[PDB]
Amino acid sequence: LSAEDKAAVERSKMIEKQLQKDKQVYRATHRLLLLGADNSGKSTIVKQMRIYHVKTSGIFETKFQVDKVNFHMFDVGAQRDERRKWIQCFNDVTAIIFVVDSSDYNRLQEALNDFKSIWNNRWLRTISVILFLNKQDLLAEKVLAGKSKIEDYFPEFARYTTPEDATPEPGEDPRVTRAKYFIRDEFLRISTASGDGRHYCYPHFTCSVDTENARRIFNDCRDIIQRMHLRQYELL
Amino acid sequence: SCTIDHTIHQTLAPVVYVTVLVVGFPANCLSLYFGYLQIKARNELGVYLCNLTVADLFYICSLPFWLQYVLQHDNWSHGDLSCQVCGILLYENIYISVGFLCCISVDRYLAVAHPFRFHQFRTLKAAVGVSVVIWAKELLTSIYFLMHEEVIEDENQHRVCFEHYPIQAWQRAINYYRFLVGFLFPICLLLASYQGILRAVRRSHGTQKSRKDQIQRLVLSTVVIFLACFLPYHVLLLVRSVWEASCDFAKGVFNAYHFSLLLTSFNCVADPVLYCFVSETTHRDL
Amino acid sequence: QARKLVEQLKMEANIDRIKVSKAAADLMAYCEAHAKEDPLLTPVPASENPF
Amino acid sequence: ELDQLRQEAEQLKNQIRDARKACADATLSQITNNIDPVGRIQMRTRRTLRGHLAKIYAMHWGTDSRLLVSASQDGKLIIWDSYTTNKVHAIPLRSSWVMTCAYAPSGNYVACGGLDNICSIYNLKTREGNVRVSRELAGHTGYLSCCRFLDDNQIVTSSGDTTCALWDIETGQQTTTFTGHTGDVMSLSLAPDTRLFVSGACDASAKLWDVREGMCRQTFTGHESDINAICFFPNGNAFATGSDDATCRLFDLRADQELMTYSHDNIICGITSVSFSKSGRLLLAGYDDFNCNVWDALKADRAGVLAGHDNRVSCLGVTDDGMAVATGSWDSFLKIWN
Repeated sequence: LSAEDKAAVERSKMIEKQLQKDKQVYRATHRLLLLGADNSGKSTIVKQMRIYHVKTSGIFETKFQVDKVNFHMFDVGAQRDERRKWIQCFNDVTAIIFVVDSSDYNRLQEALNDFKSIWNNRWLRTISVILFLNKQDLLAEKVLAGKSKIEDYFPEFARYTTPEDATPEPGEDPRVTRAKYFIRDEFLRISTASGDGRHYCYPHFTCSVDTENARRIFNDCRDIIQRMHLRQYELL
Repeated sequence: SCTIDHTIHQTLAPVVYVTVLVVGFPANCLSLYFGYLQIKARNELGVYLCNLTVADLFYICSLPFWLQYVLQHDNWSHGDLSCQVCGILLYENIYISVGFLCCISVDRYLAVAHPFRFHQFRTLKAAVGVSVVIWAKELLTSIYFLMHEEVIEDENQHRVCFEHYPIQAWQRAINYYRFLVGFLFPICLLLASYQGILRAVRRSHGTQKSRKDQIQRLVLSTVVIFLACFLPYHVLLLVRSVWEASCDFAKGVFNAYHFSLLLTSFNCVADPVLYCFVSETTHRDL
Repeated sequence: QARKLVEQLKMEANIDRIKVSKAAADLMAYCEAHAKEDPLLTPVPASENPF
Repeated sequence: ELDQLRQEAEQLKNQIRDARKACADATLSQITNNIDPVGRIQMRTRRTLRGHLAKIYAMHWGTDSRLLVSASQDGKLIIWDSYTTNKVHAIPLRSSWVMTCAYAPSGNYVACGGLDNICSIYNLKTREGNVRVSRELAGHTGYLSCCRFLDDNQIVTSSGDTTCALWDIETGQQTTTFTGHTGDVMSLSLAPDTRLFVSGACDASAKLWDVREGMCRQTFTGHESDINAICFFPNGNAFATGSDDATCRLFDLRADQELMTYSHDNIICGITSVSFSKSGRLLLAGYDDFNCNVWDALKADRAGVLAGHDNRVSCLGVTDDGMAVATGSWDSFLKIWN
């Protein structure tokens, strides 16, 4: 063994030690992918959630920490309309956070189509989706009014009765309780049409200004990891 | 000086021994292959499954000598040794299996009830360390049981293998410590881990109604089959050790103790089925 | 707006093209000439392979 | 007039198609049926490289045929030494998502890029022992797909938006921009003489460019679905492409035609990489179904199969000497076949 060979082996051992150090850090941080629309409020979340916890750039990274657990969120910007190619780079991610506006009736069908496209993608057949019905304050304001009618855009509304399993907060009119579970019903009906039991969709109701979304993401990710561990450790 | 009769010992033993051998050799070999497949793809259970299967094979390989002992009328022909070896693999090799069962239970509990914490306790190196500790306990117990010369002759010249009827003074303490350590600690650990797993799975959201009733069936089946395999043996062991020594009493419960010992041999058939066959991963590679 | 596309098509339309038999002969001749230098096709002696 | 322009364009397209239809003479299978088959080729694993953390999306051999560079989702470039399987360097990345790599011909630089819209250049040989970032190139809009060095001072890149560019390294400004596609472009291959370069995009078209001038010359449209790989035949007068249609094809430049199609009714998955050999006798291609394949270009009959992976194959490469072939898959393993 020449001196050069010994030096090369020593360098390889040092690099291997550093890589082993980095592996533990890598397998302690969970990656989340954020999707939405321009009319949505994903900017509001990424602004007033990381505070409490270059011109042409594609990926924006947000780091937050809940109960000493690290989370990295990735927002996609400056890209084109096509998504069939860069969506496959996200296969080992923990969850996809879909933020949908619940007040604009004009752009609800497009949101449903986008959710259907993400749900039935070939490369995303094992990734769960956390759904955020954002800006519920405006839905209440518009519902308790006359210059609007949700029955106009969707003709199936005047056949819907509120589900028995509901938890209306005190001080909410019955009207705002009915025109609010219909949207979740549509999204979950799209979810349960296919997918078998490999992946699930978690619904939530969220306002623009609130500090609970980190807790909700933590709970959903914990459930996802629990299900993966049940599959892995030979229980189901 | 107490020829005990052993009509039963010569009637039901051969059928059980031959059935266990035939059913449990290929089953354990296939379980070993599955354990290889798991350990290749960076899974911590693979170490435990492989070690459990190896312990089961070690137990199984000892039956043919016992089978020839049973076939023959009270006689043990091979040598003046290997009775202090096959005796170990028949009487004290059933606890490596329970140790690895408890290891699997704790691994499952830390995987499904605290998924965000204890990442360093579920790696391959920790599994190798605990496996080596369990096998070192096996080796120390095995360097025990050899300071005592244990072969006696019968009134009708025969050779009994690893049993003394009027229980000896030195065996009572072994019986007591065996009962406590091997059947009050492992059972408490199993119950306290599986209750936690069931609570965690019933508090979940993404699992459909059907699968929680399934996991429940598997968990109760595992615990119940373990109990039915082991509990009567230990109960009869205490019954003999505490206040059942006088030779007349001894002649009385020979059936009970040997029936319990014969029943405790089904672990080698139960373990590969419950830990290597009823799993979607095992059905996806066959 | 569309003048660029038609200009590109016009530029690419007038080019010098040859027969397919000529291209096939060229590729076949090149492969035959450099057929004795590819280690993948013909396994090399074990004293020459460094992997 | 819009109608007049559309009619003129349609007529000119018909005219250019007529010349192609007329110049066709004979299938390659008729002239190639007088050459003995390659024989059954059976290649086996010789080395194995471990150490990556997650999937790998790139791989490029150097010019000395002994060093290697790889990329992974964890954000790490590792420089290997294939003979002794040691590790020579370990470069951490600013952006985690990387989907391309390159190795400078001289042996001084390594380039990487991805969803971050930046093509980074690294300096391996410094006065100090560490490796540091030389210059970051910016100016695209979409996502990079491939980068290849011409000399130590120029570089050619691909982008998500329909555009390809040529850069200068000392001065970070662009020097020429290439336009004309209608979809995402995803592969590059510089010519051996470093004067022409061809690329393929997601609109079932492949184009050739002149680097000095800046204008397209020919357009080929054999594919129906989107193209995923491209590489030059060693001559410099042909190039082969693979697509998500499960069919590979081989074009030539002077004839301006489409010669052969490697179609099989058993395979349904798509192609994910294509690379030739030293003699131009074996075509290698990765597939989505956990296996790689070997084809004989002149006769179009499958000859070999290379299956040792547990996930999807993503990269492929052949050394300049001709004495090794490397693959990479999403199981974080490199396999140096031979």
